[PDB]
Amino acid sequence: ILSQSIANMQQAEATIQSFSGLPQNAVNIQQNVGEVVAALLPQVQTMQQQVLAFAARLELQLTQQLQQEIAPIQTLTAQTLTASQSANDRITQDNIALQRIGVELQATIAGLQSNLDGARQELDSLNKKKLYLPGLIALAVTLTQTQNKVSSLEGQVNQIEGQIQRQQGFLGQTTAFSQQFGSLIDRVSKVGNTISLLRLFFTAALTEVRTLQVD
Amino acid sequence: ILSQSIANMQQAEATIQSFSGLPQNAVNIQQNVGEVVAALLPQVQTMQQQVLAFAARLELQLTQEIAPIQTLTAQTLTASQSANDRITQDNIALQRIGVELQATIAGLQSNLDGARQELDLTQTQNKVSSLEGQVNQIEGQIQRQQGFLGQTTAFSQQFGSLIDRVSKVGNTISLLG
Amino acid sequence: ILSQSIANMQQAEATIQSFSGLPQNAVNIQQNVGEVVAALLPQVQTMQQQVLAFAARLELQLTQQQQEIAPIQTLTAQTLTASQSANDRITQDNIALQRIGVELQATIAGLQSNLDGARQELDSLNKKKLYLLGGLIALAVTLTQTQNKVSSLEGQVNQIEGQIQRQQGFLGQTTAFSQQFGSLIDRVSKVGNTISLLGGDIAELARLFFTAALTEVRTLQVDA
Amino acid sequence: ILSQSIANMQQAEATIQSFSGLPQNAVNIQQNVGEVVAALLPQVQTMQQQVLAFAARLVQQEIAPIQTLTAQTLTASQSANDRITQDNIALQRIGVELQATIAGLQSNLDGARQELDVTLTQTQNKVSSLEGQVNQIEGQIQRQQGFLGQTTAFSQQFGSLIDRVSKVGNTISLLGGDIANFFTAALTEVRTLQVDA
Repeated sequence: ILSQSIANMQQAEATIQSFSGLPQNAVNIQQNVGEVVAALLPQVQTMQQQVLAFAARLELQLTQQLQQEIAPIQTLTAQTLTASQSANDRITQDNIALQRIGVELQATIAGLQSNLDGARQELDSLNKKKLYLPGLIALAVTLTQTQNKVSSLEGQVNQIEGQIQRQQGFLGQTTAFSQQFGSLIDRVSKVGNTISLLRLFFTAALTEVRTLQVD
Repeated sequence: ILSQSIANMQQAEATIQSFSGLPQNAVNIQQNVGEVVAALLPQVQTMQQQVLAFAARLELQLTQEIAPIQTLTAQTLTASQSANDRITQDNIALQRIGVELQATIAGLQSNLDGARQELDLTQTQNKVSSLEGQVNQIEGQIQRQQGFLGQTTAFSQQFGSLIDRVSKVGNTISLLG
Repeated sequence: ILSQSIANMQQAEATIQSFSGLPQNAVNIQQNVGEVVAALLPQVQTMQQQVLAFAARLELQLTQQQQEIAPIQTLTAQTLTASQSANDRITQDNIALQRIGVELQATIAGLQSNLDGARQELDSLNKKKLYLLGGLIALAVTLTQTQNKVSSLEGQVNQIEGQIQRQQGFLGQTTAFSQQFGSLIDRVSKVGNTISLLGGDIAELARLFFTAALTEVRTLQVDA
Repeated sequence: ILSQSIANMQQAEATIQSFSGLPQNAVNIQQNVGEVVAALLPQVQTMQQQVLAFAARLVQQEIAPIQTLTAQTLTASQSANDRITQDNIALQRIGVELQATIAGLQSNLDGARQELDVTLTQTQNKVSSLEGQVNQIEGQIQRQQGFLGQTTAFSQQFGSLIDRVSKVGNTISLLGGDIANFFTAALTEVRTLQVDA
């Protein structure tokens, strides 16, 4: 789960670097992601090996019998937690802000799709006249005038369709990335809890080492 | 298409009129949608009878009527255009309310993540339980509002088909005049 | 969450019943959602009362210091297995609809190809029309035959766009309904479990096991 | 629209080439889009320029090349697109079956995960695996939702380009009908051909 979390985030990374010409909150997420996968994720890989190592010793010392060591791996599980949470908290707010922009694009391509349908209707009409048809001369300039009018609004809209398309894609990525990171923070947190909750003395502790070892 | 439109617009009204408790903009649509389904659509069904008869009493005399029909076509087209433009604005108002709810589950979900990680002692237990309960409240409202938005969006789009089709009948009536 | 999921499950029902002319799979869900709201949710509410009441009685007895765990733990198990069953049937019917969903995608891609083939045909005929402006009367009959086929496929596309939209909409609902129901099962199970470990505990070392029993009585109450 | 269709198809394709370790239907699309960007789009640029130069101004000699080009550009573009649209449907089928395999896993995980809520470690391992297994199917399903997100967007932009190209290819035909035979019609058709590109 740690590892799959890590692996998945690693694979979304390149896909999130692939987008160009997105808003600043999207560039923020791009930068954040890059820092996490480069710096933060190997940190989590390091704590996990130190946790599996600290636990491998103490398991045997517990079985046999039937602290000083904890400290530096408590410290590390707590930074990793903190750091993870705050990077991820920075993604959550950037995601929310793209959501708001998402919507405002929608309302703008209202105007552009409502006005385009006036011109596409006007041109449909001219285009029936042309096809059924002195008459043809009286229609010719108006036709082209209206053709120009639709292509133009059709260009403007297709512009914003591209923006909307891109930002929806992007957001799919960073939401997914957030899903996974969260899974990573739950499990780090979980290992945080147990590095604290460390015959019936050693028996209890041994379950806490085993859970550590499975987590 | 015109028959297909009207009929699909009938089903989507019945679904839209099943939601209760929704915000300001969501009732605005609920009322608009029954207006269309109850009165405006009959006027589209009507004009079809009359357009198709007009279109039948020329077919004979190829093998005065123009104005009283193009007037009812062009009024139907315009009444529909404004009603659909109205629903459209309310939709983006609901999207905003939507995103705002995403912002609130966000704020709650953190305070929960905090107290819930601290769970894993009746003090913690109640604090989380309230925060759990609360975020299941904001999700319930989110799912329903997406549900509702899905149905008005599907209403609107189907309206626009009927708009295409009505406009097109008018354009032919126009050319024959 | 017990009570809040139930609300969300209740509000959503009416909406789920409102859909007409949907595939058999949707029709099963509809019927199931009907029975869940009618029969189970009231039985969940009864369980919740009986547990809250049991918990109040044993709470005082503990901060002062089996027969009436039997009835109230079978009820809990019964409520779980019934709920899980209903719910599993909603999972299996949704995936079926997800499959129907993609085949509909395949249909409309088919109706599209054919729709483009027609459009061309008309436009091939309207080439032969530019020639005949050199039996342009003959072509008017074969110009509506095709005008009428292009119209027909557009009508079919349109029919299958509505079907797609309408079904996706319903998946929207029954997925939300299911997400909620899972939250219920989670809570019922938690409740049942705590009512087992209670039994277990309740079955000087006394003052300890009693103060644990209290722990699980207290949580019982927070959880129901 | 032509340029805006191209530009969007380019941006879409960089993201599409970023996906890695995806099923075959995935890797097919990857290949098929990289082609479309490097092959079909240059020609679409070319033919836009050539129709525009031609549409400001014997002329049966001037249409002949520019008709077949358009008509060739169109037929390749429809083949590319139609093969994206099947890999599309096929990927969605892989997607749905992926939801199905969790629908079976997650059931027996719910079992063990309630059983958790000697003893503790038989429990814990199973839930570890079941949990990992399910969490893996999740990952694939997001990457695929992601991919399909993009090929679908690519495929819609493509559709919009193909349709214009089809519009400009039916005008050139119209125009050559008018010329060979009227000057007025031909004029209204070349003015339609200047608007489209």
